[PDB]
Amino acid sequence: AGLRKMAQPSGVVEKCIVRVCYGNMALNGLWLGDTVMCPRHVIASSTTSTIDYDYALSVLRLHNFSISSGNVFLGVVGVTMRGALLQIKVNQNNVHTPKYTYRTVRPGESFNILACYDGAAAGVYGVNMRSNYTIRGSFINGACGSPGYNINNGTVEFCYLHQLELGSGCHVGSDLDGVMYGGYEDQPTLQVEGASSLFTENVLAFLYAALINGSTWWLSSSRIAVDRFNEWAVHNGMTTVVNTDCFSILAAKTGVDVQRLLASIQSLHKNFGGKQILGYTSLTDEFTTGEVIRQMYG
Amino acid sequence: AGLRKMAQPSGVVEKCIVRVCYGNMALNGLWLGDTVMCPRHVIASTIDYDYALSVLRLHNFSISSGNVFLGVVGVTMRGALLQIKVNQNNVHTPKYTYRTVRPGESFNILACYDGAAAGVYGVNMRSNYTIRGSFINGACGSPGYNINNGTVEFCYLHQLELGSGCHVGSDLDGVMYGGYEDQPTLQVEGASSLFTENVLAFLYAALINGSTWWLSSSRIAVDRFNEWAVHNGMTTVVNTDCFSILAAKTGVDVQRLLASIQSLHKNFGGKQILGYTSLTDEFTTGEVIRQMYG
Repeated sequence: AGLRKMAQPSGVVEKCIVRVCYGNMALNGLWLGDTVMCPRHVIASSTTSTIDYDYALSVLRLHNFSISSGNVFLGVVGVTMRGALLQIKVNQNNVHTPKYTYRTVRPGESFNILACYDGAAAGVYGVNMRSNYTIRGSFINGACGSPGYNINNGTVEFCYLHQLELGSGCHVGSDLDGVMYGGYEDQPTLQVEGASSLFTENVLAFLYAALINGSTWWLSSSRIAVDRFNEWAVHNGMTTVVNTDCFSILAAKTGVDVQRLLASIQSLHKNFGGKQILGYTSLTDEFTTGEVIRQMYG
Repeated sequence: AGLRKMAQPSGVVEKCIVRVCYGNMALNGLWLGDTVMCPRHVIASTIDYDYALSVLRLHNFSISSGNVFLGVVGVTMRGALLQIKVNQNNVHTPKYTYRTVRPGESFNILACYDGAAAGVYGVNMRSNYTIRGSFINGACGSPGYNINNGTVEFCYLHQLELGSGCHVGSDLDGVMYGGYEDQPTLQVEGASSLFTENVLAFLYAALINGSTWWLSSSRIAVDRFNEWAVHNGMTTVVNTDCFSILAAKTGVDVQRLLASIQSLHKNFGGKQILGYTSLTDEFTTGEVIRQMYG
């Protein structure tokens, strides 16, 4: 029993973290094979006006880099721009490089953050990509370059490298192709997070988890059609539900169909009335159907 | 900025997980040096564990690290654990200690199945000596740990789930948290209360992150609050010196936060704090200080 936002074990990723320093900048990089990827902000000088990164790279001195894995220092062979990242060729292969892929995540999907400082992992936690392409992380100074990942079949899927914090304190990364999530700029200038909506399919996953865990007080006897719900959703800060295939297993396990949960969501969106569901006092969209199924049934 | 319940990185513990099978039972063990620790439940069919051990055949154990099987040399009872001596040293054994956690303290759970880590998450020991974990069948023997300056402190091995679905483990000395029994007989969890010193730490994190809507202008003395706490599902406040730096940084004293807690209890759920339930008690003062300041 239980539902917790959990991370996949971080060991295989820990071995890939490096410290990347240039001048007065210090952040984290990801060392895979003979390449280190890090945010290009490390070569910026520095704030608070628009950075010409191409110029910064053109005047770079390779020897001014300090890149290390614990005590092992890496020689820099070459540097190339990769969107919002530097792709740094180093003189050594990371012998502990896991089997890996890159994949850009989409809003509503979950992944793991390995928060790193000074080139060493400090903490690991799960997140879910919001509809405005930000995550609610926890990062302080030095965290840039912390990776996000999923693990499938022992293959590590890297999907995020930490880039910046917005004025409201939420967090934006790029994918490993160097494409910033949400199109935010890796510039010191003013940027505000876009509007966000609760991912209804994730909220549904959470309520199914609640039912599996014996929380049923909030459950409606009423129903509402997906069509009717979707009309209400867009005036009420939640996403539309298009397909319900992802709920077949959970509906079968519980005997509760999506339509009853949608009615429940409507009454729980305003108010939990002083009660809790699995410890929550407000609807959460941080869990996906896949997470819930894996967590309840393996 | 931000506040998240995190786990310390699990890599150093992952290489210590083994699968331990006996008869029809399979669970997880912790392999350190030439010893494997696991819940004694694995040799059970009320249970007389001394009897079960007296008839046990060593060759009936199957202990594996990945596809490598370890030879069993001997077995000794250790409270609710077995200490199993094996014929090989774990060459990836970290520097480690054992320490029993106390209510209100945080640690990390590495949830394991079939002798392999599957998930990692932070927990906090509740006032009734249970944790709010997530574990399904096969999780027994999953370890709890903290990492303190290069040393792994092992503090928990998973033992059982109660009717309410909260979780009980033993320490690595084999002493069951809360005194619950490793028996199939039905047991119910003791009453639990929110850990107030942790709620205080959380509210300080909130202030540091610019959340102030809930902040009372009133004050209540610690001991008078404590009298109220014990009738309102909250623990007493005993330690206050730990809040000194947080009070200094925010300009808010504990007495003001205690009055805020009373008010939050009165419109419970009316608004989130940093996206959490307002009376969140899973973060300790140390956790908060580390996430705010490093």
